[PDB]
Amino acid sequence: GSYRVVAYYISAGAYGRSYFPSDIDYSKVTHINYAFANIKDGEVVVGDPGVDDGGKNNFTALRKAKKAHPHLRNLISVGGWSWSSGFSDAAATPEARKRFADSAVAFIRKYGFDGVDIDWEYPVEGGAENMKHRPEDKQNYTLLTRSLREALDTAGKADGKYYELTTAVWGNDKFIANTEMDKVSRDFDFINVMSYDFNGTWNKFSGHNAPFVNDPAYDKPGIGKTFNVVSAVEAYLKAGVPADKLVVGVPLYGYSWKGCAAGERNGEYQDCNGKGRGTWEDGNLDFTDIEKNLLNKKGFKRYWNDTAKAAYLYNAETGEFVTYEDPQALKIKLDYIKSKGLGGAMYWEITADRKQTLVNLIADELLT
Ligand SMILES: CC(=O)N[C@@H]1[C@@H](O)[C@H](O[C@@H]2O[C@H](CO)[C@@H](O)[C@H](O)[C@H]2NC(C)=O)[C@@H](CO)O[C@H]1O
Repeated sequence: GSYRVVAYYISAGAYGRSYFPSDIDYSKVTHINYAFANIKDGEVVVGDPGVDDGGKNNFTALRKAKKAHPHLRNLISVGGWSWSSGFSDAAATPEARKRFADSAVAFIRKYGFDGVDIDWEYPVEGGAENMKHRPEDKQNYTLLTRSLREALDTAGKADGKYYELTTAVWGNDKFIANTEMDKVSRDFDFINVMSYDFNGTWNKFSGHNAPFVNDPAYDKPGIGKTFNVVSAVEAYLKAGVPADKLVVGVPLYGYSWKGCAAGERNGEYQDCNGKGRGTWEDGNLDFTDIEKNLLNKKGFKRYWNDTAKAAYLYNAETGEFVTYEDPQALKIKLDYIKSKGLGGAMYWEITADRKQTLVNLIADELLT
């Protein structure tokens, strides 16, 4: 078919989550992205030797999957929220870009990957407390991308195979202001738009993680009118990302607050009293957890916003508000992918949906 299904798998799966690459149903995807490799002294390096290339040996399991599933393509994701601090230096000079690019080729040859996903959060501005930036990141993102495309073509020619280069990009359109998406689009095989994390516990007020369209009822301070999927997709199309390369990100987790005022809206867009219940940490629920414990269950009632096209849960007793991806919202996004001729769907992350409620809907709409 025409459509990709790009599943992020987190290395931390192989700990408490007890979800290993062998637990993946590879028939439901086109691509696994392995989150993450780190950057040390300008080089792509193993993120966690305890489960990646040793110990639980996630990499051995992923190569075993490629042999059982010839369609499958596995990419190593470099960076992420926590490990993006090394990108600015790596992209800054031709020598750093070569050093970086050559280390990336070395990595995928050693560990049997089919290419590289650049998850740089984010060029010029934005990112974790430890993140590093310079103004030259705007041009340097283009130049590092070109170095990688060049290193990967050369290595592909040597090796008798094709290596993919992809990237994860911010749902915030500041990312477009701070890059040359028209230029890098010619070198990336496809672009995973992170069309989620629009609202979260960083706000003391509740909101939707991934609302489909702008809801003008939502007017809390500094929340942009473009903090929604359709706005993000149209922004990247206008910035010069070709429709066929634009992959729409979907979250398989939810965010929660506690002590949200009910107001007129059953806790939606209301002042709250910090993080709500979570699975592996406060304020972040696996879809598995929501589905089993919360979805019209234990005092949590499901509501639908027919403007934003998003569902939420509210517990009037505790004032706990959950934003999560309902099947009603995800069907609208899968229809929208087809109507716009987009590159398919991406999701963070595959361990978060053990019954495959969202995984199966995505697979059935885009692959069959
Ligand atoms: C619309 C916007 O600017 N949202 C910001 C969020 O993106 C950001 O959350 C981070 O989003 C990344 C995806 O872009 C995730 O990889 C990352 O894990 C996530 N960080 C956290 C702490 O969950 C938040 C966080 O400060 O800020 C918003 O403004």
